[PDB]
Amino acid sequence: GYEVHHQKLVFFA
Amino acid sequence: GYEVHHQKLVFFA
Amino acid sequence: GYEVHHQKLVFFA
Amino acid sequence: GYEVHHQKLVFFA
Amino acid sequence: GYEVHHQKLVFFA
Amino acid sequence: GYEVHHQKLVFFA
Amino acid sequence: SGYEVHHQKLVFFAEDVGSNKGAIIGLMVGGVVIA
Amino acid sequence: SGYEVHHQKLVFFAEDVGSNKGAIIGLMVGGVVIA
Amino acid sequence: SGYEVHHQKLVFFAEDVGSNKGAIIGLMVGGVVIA
Amino acid sequence: SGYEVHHQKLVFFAEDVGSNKGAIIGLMVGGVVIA
Amino acid sequence: SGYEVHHQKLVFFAEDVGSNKGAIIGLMVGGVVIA
Amino acid sequence: SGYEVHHQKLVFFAEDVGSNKGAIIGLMVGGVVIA
Amino acid sequence: SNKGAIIGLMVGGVVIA
Amino acid sequence: SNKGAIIGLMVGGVVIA
Amino acid sequence: SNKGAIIGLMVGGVVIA
Amino acid sequence: SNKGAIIGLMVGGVVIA
Amino acid sequence: SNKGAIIGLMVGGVVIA
Amino acid sequence: SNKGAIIGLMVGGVVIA
Repeated sequence: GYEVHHQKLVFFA
Repeated sequence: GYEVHHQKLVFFA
Repeated sequence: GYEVHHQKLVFFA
Repeated sequence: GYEVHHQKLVFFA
Repeated sequence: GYEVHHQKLVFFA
Repeated sequence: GYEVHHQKLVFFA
Repeated sequence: SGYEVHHQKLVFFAEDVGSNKGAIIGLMVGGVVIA
Repeated sequence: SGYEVHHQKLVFFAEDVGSNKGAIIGLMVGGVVIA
Repeated sequence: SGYEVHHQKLVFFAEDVGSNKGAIIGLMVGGVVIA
Repeated sequence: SGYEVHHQKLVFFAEDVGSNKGAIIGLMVGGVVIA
Repeated sequence: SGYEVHHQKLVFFAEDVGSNKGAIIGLMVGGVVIA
Repeated sequence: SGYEVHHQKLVFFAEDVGSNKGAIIGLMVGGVVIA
Repeated sequence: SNKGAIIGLMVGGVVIA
Repeated sequence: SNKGAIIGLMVGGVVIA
Repeated sequence: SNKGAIIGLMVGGVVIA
Repeated sequence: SNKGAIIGLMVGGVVIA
Repeated sequence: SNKGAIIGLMVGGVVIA
Repeated sequence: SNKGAIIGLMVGGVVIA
């Protein structure tokens, strides 16, 4: 199988 | 199987 | 089977 | 008066 | 008066 | 008065 | 067989966590002080 | 068989975490001080 | 068989994390001070 | 009047007093560890 | 009047007092470790 | 009046007092480590 | 004389032996 | 005389032996 | 006399032996 | 606003105020 | 606002105020 | 605003104020 691991940090100000 | 593990941090201000 | 484990932190201010 | 206060440690071995 | 305060350490070995 | 305060360390070996 | 360790942590700290601001710290691990 | 270690951390720190601002720190690991 | 180590970190620090601003630090690892 | 403080100490220590020989020491005064 | 402080100490230490011989020491005063 | 401070110390240390012989020391006063 | 792990102090981490 | 790991102090990290 | 790892102090990192 | 001494940490020593 | 001594931590020593 | 001494950390020594 395909292993996919990401992460996001959307920082508005 | 496909293993997927992510995480998000949406920080408005 | 497919194992998926994520987490979110939506922080408004 | 005269105040005198001393101390000795004779350590043979 | 005269104040005198000494100390000795005689260490034989 | 006269104040005198000394100390000795005689270390034989 | 087959070992499989998954780990996942999201950490958020506010203004001053674990800080020593304005602290007076005297510390000693071994050593000798003849004051 | 087959080992498999996944690790994933998202860290967010605010203004001054773990800081020593304005601290007075005297530290000693071994050594000798004859004051 | 086959080892497989995945690592993934996203770090965000604010103004002054882990800083020694304005600190007075006297440190000693071994050595001798005869004051 | 007149203050007068006399102090007098004779100290003798044997082989290894107050020592950390062979010790494992993990110490933490403030700060942050994200393991 | 007149203050008068007398102090007098004779100190004798044997082989290894206050030593860290062979010790493993991990120390932290403030700061951040993201392992 | 008149202040008067007398001080007098005789110190004798044997082989290795306050030493870090063969020690592993990791030390941190502030700062950031992203391992 | 060890097939495994011998840890003095452990804070987090992963040890597979 | 060791097939494995011998750690004095460990903070995070991964050791496979 | 070692097939593995012998670490004194470890902060993060990866050791495969 | 002090005629005397204000010590945070003191190990030995002599303070006359 | 002090004629005397204000010590946080004291180990030995002499303070005359 | 001080007639005396204000010490943060003191190891031995003599302070006359």
